[PDB]
Amino acid sequence: EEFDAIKIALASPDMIRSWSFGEVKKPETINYRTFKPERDGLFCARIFGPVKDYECLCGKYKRLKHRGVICEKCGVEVTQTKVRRERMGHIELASPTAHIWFLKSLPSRIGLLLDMPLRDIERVLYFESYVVIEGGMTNLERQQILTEEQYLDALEEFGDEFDAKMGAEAIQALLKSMDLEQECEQLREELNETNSETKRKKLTKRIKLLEAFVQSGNKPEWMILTVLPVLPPDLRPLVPLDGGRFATSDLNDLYRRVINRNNRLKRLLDLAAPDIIVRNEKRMLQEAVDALLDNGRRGRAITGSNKRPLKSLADMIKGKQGRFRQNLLGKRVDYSGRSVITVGPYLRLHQCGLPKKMALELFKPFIYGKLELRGLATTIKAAKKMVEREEAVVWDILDEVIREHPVLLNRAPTLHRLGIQAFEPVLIEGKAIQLHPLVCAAYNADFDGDQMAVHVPLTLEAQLEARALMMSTNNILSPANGEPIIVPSQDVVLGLYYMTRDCVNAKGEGMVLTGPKEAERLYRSGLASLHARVKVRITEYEKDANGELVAKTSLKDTTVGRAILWMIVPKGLPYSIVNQALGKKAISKMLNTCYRILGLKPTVIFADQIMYTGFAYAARSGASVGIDDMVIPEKKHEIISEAEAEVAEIQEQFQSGLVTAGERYNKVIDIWAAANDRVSKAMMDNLQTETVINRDGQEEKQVSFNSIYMMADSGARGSAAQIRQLAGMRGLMAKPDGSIIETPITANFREGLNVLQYFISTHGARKGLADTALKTANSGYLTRRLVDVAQDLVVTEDDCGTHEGIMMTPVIEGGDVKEPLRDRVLGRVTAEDVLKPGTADILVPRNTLLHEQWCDLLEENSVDAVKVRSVVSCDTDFGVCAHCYGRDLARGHIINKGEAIGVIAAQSIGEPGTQLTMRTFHIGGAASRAAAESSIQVKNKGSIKLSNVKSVVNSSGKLVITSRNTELKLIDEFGRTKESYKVPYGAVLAKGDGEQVAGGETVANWDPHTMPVITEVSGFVRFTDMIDGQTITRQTDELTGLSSLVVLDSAERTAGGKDLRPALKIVDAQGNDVLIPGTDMPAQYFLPGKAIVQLEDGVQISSGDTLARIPQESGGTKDITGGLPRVADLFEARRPKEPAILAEISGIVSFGKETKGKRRLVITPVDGSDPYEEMIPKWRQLNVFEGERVERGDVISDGPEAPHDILRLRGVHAVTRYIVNEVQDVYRLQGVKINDKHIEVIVRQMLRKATIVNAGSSDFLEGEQVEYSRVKIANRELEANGKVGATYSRDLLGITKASLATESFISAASFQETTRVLTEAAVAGKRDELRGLKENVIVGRLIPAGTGYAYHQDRMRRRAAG
Amino acid sequence: DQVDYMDVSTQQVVSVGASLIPFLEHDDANRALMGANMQRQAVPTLRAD
RNA sequence: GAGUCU
Ligand SMILES: [Mg+2]
Ligand SMILES: [Mg+2]
Ligand SMILES: [Zn+2]
Ligand SMILES: [Zn+2]
Repeated sequence: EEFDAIKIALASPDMIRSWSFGEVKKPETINYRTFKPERDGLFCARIFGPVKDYECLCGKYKRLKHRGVICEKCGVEVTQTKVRRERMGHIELASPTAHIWFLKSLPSRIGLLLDMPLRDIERVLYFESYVVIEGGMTNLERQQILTEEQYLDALEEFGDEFDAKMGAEAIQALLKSMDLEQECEQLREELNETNSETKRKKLTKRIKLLEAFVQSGNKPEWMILTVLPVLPPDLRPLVPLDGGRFATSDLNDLYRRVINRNNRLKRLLDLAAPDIIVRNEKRMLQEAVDALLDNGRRGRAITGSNKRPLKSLADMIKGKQGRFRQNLLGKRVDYSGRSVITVGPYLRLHQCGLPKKMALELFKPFIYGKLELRGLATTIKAAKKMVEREEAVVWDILDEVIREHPVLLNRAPTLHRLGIQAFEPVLIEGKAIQLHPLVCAAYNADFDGDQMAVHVPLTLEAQLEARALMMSTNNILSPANGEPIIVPSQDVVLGLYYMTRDCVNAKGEGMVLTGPKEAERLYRSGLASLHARVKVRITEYEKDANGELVAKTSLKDTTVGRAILWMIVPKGLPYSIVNQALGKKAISKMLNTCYRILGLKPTVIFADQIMYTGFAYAARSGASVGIDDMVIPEKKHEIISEAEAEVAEIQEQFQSGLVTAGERYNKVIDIWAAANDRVSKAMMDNLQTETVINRDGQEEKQVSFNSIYMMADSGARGSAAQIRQLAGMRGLMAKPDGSIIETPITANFREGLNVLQYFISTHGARKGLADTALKTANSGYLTRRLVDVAQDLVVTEDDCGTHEGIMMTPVIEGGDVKEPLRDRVLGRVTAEDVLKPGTADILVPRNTLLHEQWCDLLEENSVDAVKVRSVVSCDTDFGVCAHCYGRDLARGHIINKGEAIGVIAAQSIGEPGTQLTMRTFHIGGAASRAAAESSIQVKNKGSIKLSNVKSVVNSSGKLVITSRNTELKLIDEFGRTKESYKVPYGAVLAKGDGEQVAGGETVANWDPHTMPVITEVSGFVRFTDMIDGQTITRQTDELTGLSSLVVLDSAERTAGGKDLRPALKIVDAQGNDVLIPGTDMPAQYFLPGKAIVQLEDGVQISSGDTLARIPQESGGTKDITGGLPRVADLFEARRPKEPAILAEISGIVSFGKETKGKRRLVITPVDGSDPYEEMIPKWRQLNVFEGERVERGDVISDGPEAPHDILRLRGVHAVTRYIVNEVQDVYRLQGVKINDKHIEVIVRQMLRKATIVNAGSSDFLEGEQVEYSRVKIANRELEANGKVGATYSRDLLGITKASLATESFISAASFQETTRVLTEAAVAGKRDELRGLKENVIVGRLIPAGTGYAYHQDRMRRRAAG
Repeated sequence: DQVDYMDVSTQQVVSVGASLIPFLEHDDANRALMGANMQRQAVPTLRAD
């Protein structure tokens, strides 16, 4: 059975007959009365085998007495019925028929190889026109179609001088006559003279095919089928329904059409009937064969009885319900069940409640095995009845098997690996599965009726894999982010919160206790509240420089309840950890601290004890939810009446015609959105510090113990957002569009919504629940694309010996630092020797892990940026080295050799997309954008440091910025960046570049709902290509008459002014242009679409004045749904509609000639004297002002970067950082934590292929894209031994294309495009040697990674040795 | 004087399922939807209470 | 085709 690889080729007519064991010459199935295989029918016993095991039809030869005996009477071999799914058959077609997959599957294959259009071939097939096969005198050209009339011409004049024929016969003779060797040479030699792009593309693809056609051992003949193979009967079964009715496959129905028409064709050829009749029959034969192979492809698919079309062969291969995706990359499984899950808060974290009767049916074979060992049952049938009667002895043995025998629990959807976890089963009384509360976060499992799948790991390997890898206690940190997924929620947080928090005096304040146990004594004795401030003696162990723990005793001022919680705390943590009032965010840090200090065991026990005490003290608290607990501010009706009057003011100004519709829309939303903030801040201020209590002193105040407040403050469930809808104001609801409804709901759920408020609320309700049903599948399809590309990638090597890495500056974005350097750089090999500021002693070695210890030292010395070894920079050919990846984020230690990183990376990216599409959608009612970024206020004192900024001073005396991507830094005393902002175009700076500012100063100011166009020169305004009606429109008022001009774009524009660009030209007093200082550009600002202009023609202006105001309408609340397409586009490496232009070679610029507005750049570098020319559109205002030392990859046009242009000009590390930053920004907006290394994994797979420029010393030569890994393995032998060095360029690929580019065709046909993959592999004669995981999952082998890693490499040495 | 018509009943925008939810006015639309949907799934008991 | 968990 065992084997090396699988190969695909075209089936020769000869080859088809080898598989066949007889010809099916009749369309009969079975006799209606004596139900048996018919004489040479589709279910023939003489051809495919006997229906019973070792029994002929007539019944002369029965059982193994007659082993290999073929009955002489009926003609049936006495063999297993197994032979009926294995033996195939054939049909000798009287006339050739084209194979649809080598005809319709574009590229046409038969047509691409003949260089003859598909249309032209089909005309020949359906007998519309003759094609010349070999015109004797070259009067008649080869592959020239002749109409029925034009055939009659040549027939009388020439006759035998030409051989033009019609039907599949003609295309087959046409494929027979063509010589691959002679035509291939000619195509090579005649490409020399022309050399264009699409000729050289198509002529080179024709050469590649012709050469691969020769080397594959395929003939072009075989594109047309003379013989048609038959599927074995058991694979297309005619079996009886329980009742007398029968059922059959749709293949039997398609085979019958083919055999009928083939047998009738033979009869009409026997009858020497006119050709008109014969042609109809040959068309019908082509139709039935084409329907059999791929039904719905050539024409409308042939329907059966049901009105639906008959399922063809191709259909059982292709796509989702095809063998690959449903019965091969995934399976139904023995020793499995499921049920409704329910809590087990008593359980330990390594345990789960498994019902009696479930576990009994699950572990049946192990019970029969124990029952024979103890001597209770003689045979299995006896043991079966003992278990079926559920005898008392059986429960005791079941109990024995299950101890120390783990079980796997799974939930849908399986988004990430933690969707399956192993537990020790606990037999329980009921029928419901009991799940441990702490693993509930990994499963996303609530108990409101979830169901979970049960699997038994049978084999010992599987028992050990379950316990060592997939056990719940081993899987604590998330592999996506190095943080614990096992974190208390709900009751547990509320309980520890209630315990730790203090209260004024209370019972027994300022007492003095011997220890944590006397604190539990006073609380249970009923003499102190858990909230009494008390001095207590507590002894904390803190860990020394060596492994030993140092003990320290001290009086601590904490509450009684805090002393009691210390009892749970293991020795090793300071007491400072339980001294604060604990919420969910703090409790997660406790187990993360404990994991890094103590280990795995302590955490698992600590996590449990936290769960136990958290639930129990939550229960003591008796925390509740009443209508009075939803406090409304007394001043709500005040805020609304003020805010109502403000909105009435803009609508009254709109009726006058002062403010426009779009302006009022953005302006009204800002008033209501700040009013919701005002009511909510009033609510939380009159809710949080509302408890005003009398102490034994006089009177003070503390945080309120309002039940709902505690629940949102602790973070147990709900948040301030939800409390708005409950007590404050419901807010702006979202349109189903995404755009925000102009009337928000003033009321809250305590007060109740009225008829209309509800009706408005339902718009947003339905649209959220709609995304939970629909948009989840765009997100889940990303998971799938990501997995198929990264699949094969595994840790192969320990250390690659590469020196390279990506430089990681800290993500300081938008005032507050969003992601420290520490977080981004943690658990990563230091690429280069990265020391302290004073370069006079190395601080960190080159090949060394970054432990939290070393990361803390980075903050001490203030390491700013650190070059870090990345997955992308690995020089491993085979997979990735352990060093380049670094620490397994799930394990907190160096990654093992053999672990599958590709899949882990895909899953981490895919999961939060997919699950967040269901989250704030069921939970979402409202909209909550606040995009009103009017002004940057700097918070620390600093010097203002602008970068990528070119401003110009205005009449007012204000530094106005005339650059799009201006950044604003905040430089401290020593000279390092603390805060960072985006200052936009046309913004007014308070202080210019280098000037000192104080803290809390408006350093920049601008208008958000408008993108002004600001001038760089002073003078008068000229109207150019601003013809009224063609390009712009006009509207006026009364008495005086103020008119505004509105620029139309290509949508609202006529065909008259399409090639007219509208622009506001600057001129002086005389009327001439005004040159922009220090440049030959006459001043001309191009106004885009929807641009409103209030200054009309002939108006005096200074520099810094706003010419036109482009509207900025974007009132969509950006959820996962609006940002995920961006992620998909990035991973798929799409150029945008307007790529920004970048300099290709470093050197001195000179601007050149022009094409009616369109610019040229004949740039001549200093070293490279040969020029590089490139065309530029008219409307692109350029950043560079020519004649300047420009380097590789300098922004010439402002605008979005193609990732292709980044990799092409600024290398791998540049494009990696573009993808990681752009993708990660989208998940950071949603608060999703994905390590950079996971994106880096997929980017590595995107940077798989590479195009070979210079000729090699193999058969790369030129134009052939090959994988990176392959060309380097050649270059290793070339650098040492010599011969022609192969120059290269690394190319970028999208996910969907990189997955299909893999040499494993079984990986490709299992992803998508099954019909195309199989045909291109069949014609090249490709051999898949089963490299990756997909391939071995398919064949049902051991994964060549993980535990099997060891095994697969051991087979690979058997192959090397001899 | 500009008023031409008026809603007949307080209940008219809602369905039969939703009319049976008490205090529907104080429920989010999203949960109200499931409640009326599950009210339909409610098996009748031995004693009609 | 009517549902259940996401
Ligand atoms: Mg939940
Ligand atoms: Mg649920
Ligand atoms: Zn027989
Ligand atoms: Zn490496």
